[PDB]
Amino acid sequence: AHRLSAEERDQLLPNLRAVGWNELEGRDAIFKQFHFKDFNRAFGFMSRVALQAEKLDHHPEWFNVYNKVHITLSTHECAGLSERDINLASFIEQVAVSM
Amino acid sequence: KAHRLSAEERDQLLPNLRAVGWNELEGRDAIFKQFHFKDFNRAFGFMSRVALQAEKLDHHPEWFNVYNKVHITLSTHECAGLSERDINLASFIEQVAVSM
Amino acid sequence: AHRLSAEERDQLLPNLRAVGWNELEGRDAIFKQFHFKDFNRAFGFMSRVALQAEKLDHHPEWFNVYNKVHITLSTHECAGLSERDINLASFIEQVAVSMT
Amino acid sequence: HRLSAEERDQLLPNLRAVGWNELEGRDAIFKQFHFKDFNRAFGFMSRVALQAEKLDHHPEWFNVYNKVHITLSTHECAGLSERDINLASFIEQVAVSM
Repeated sequence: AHRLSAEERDQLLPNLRAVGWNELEGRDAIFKQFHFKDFNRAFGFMSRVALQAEKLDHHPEWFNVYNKVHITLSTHECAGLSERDINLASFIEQVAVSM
Repeated sequence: KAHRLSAEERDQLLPNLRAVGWNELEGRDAIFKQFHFKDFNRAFGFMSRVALQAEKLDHHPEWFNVYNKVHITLSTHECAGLSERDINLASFIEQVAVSM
Repeated sequence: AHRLSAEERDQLLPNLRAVGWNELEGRDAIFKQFHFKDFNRAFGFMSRVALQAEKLDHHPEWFNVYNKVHITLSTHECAGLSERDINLASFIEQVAVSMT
Repeated sequence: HRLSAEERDQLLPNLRAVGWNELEGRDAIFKQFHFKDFNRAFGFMSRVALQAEKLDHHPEWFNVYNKVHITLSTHECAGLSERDINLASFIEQVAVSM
């Protein structure tokens, strides 16, 4: 795991920011809030992300209350954003649009 | 109190489901439909949403899963046959499937 | 439907406080942090609690990071602690046991 | 690769001891699991589902309320492989908890 270089960030983050992801101030990580119609959808969303988290062995820092899911992503190994976060974020977006 | 569907309600509620892929099970008063997804992640996400609803309604599917495929059979044990509960759960299952 | 009285709180929170649940200070709700060996167990735990949440139509406020799950419980309908919270927390403890 | 006669003798006994049996007419092992309710049955399935994705090896399973029937085999080698023994071992670990 290697923190994204300034060149990678300018190339990989814009598409994520365009759909709601934003970097945190005092931390090298990205965050996004998701709002579904109900819990059935929110948890179904979480279930699919959970499966991928185990496949990639990269887990989200997330909060849920009924239909809301807030997600923060960062790589512990390299203490900051890495391709893992970009990959999981992209996967998360794929799941979300179906919800 | 669950009660099996009469001939009238079957002719009014089943055609709608047949029109979307559900068939009546041969040799048993139940309906079934095979779902195919791109992968297991999708198939299990599908199962998770149906499972939540199953507990909400206290009506469970008889299903078989192998990677990206999920085969579902619906029937009501209480009345040994199809009831409005199966029609309702099938409708919900359809909603979730279409989203994927 | 209704917020717990003083008596109910004294008679219903013991088994819960004894296992780590504590009432928040700025709001009428109880909180507890759960720690599992890994995410597989942590999410398995969440999956069982999620099913019961839909069965009871009472959902938790929870934060998860790998093997840790922080849970806060309160009833929106009555703006505070109700038996729905006592019941779900009790169920949560039962599930936590099955998760190592 | 498909398990050899020797590997099966070294890896199946422990599983057969807890209820796993080889299918007749197909190179695969299967076991019926019974839980108190669906909440437990599906919780069990979710933990197994997570591991299935982590290992990229999936079970052939049937569920009806509190019952879960699992069949394991490896498509790639048309039969039992170490992947089946490993997943079955993980499944056992989860089941003893429910």
